[PDB]
Amino acid sequence: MNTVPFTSAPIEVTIGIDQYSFNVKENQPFHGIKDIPIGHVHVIHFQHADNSSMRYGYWFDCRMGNFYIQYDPKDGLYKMMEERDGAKFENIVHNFKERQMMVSYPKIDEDDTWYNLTEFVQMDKIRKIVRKDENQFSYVDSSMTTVQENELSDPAHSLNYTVINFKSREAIRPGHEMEDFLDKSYYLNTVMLQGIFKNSSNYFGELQFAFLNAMFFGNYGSSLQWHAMIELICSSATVPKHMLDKLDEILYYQIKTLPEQYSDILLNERVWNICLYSSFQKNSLHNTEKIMENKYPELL
Amino acid sequence: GAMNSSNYAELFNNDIKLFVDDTNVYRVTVHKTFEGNVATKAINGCIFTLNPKTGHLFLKIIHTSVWAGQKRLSQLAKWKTAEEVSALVRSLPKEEQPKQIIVTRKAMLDPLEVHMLDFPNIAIRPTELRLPFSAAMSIDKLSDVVMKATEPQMVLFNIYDDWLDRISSYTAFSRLTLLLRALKTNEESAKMILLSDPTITIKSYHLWPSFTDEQWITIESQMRDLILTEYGRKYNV
Repeated sequence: MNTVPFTSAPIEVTIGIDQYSFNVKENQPFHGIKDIPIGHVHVIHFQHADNSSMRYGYWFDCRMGNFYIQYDPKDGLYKMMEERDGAKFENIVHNFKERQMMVSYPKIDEDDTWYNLTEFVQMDKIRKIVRKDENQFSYVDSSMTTVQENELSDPAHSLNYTVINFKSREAIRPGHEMEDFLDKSYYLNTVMLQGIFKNSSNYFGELQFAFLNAMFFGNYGSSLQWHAMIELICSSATVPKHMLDKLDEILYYQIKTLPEQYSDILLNERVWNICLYSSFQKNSLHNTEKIMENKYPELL
Repeated sequence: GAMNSSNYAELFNNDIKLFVDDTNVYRVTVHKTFEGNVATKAINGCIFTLNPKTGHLFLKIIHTSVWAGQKRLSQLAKWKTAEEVSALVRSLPKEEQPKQIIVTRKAMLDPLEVHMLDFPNIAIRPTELRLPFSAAMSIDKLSDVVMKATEPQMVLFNIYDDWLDRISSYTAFSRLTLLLRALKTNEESAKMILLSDPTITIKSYHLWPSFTDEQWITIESQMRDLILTEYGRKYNV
């Protein structure tokens, strides 16, 4: 059970840790989050009370170092930093815990929600999508654009999601124009799975990471990437049976976790209607179709 | 984006462009089977690909053999149209290749875009214009070469005959669209108007009769009258 201490909370801010969130008052004696489950990536995230614009946050894994948060009054945000002195860090955390100045990561024992949302997400893959190699943790916010968005403008602050484009030479083999456009199986299985991701676990990890960036930061390019990865599978006649069964589970927990009030902006009508009712896999996503029909029948 | 009434003069500028109409590619007669079910029998079709500036028509004849053993033919017809237009472009010298292709039906956009990925500089555009190119098979010489074809064939025509010697490409296109609109609304009446006077013939190397400038004004008037009569009928107004 690992800890992310905070130096202080000088500005009023809503703090998120994974799917949970807490309101902190300006200069409230808050010194961080304890009992964080080892074995998963986590995201700590922030929305200032005085500017509900720019949700921003840090992906991290406590196995990869000792991380803390400190407010920077110049750049005006909560920053993640690594503490390289193990004995200083253990002594900081022990003091804050003794003074009970930390909130406890509030996991219910029965509750597999976070595991289910991050099953295939690995920090090493996050750090290739979000490039800042001097840090072991990754910064994301509301406004960051994707490599794809930038092509259609500061490359250092980009989300390097795998580019998917159904009307690209990558997607369409010369002489198989109709076959490859109407059945995306070659693009999914040869180009993307065998070629770029190497395995379905990497493909699902990027899909889950795009979803979580869309939900937690309202990052629009992330939402595009999540829909494109779903559509590439649903539009393929030939998908391994284990991939369809696992996709059904992934999407079920994503739709279950989405706030009810954000379904208008975070779900693409065309993609979901096509995936559940017109696509090759219209009958392969039983759990997802049942939760979508019972929770969002207006969208469909 | 979309070609409309607003940007009509763009058709007659010096940027090479082609209209593609796929409405006569997949043609069928519907009939009863011995058992009283319904069946289709395909007939020869054609891609109508036209330079509106020059009048140059690339008529690709679609022989019924191309459908043998294929499924979902109305869907395949769009992709075969896209394959054949892409093959035509690649066959033209670089300086003859179009900068734009305008499809008369929006369902041709994705098939043509995917076949032309190798040509990122050629714009594929829809139109809001309701062009009467479906009536191309009412032109006797074009109907004759399609129905006689025993194999896939490309035939080259000038759909304006020698009109451009006397009129601009705007006026020639306006005459063509009026003739095709008449043929589409009432084929028998339109054909009667065009041939009635036996002294005016069609040259062996032409599609339409050899009308003087005055005779074209009379013809154009007779076609407008035909189109308005039919319209009153259609709509009881």
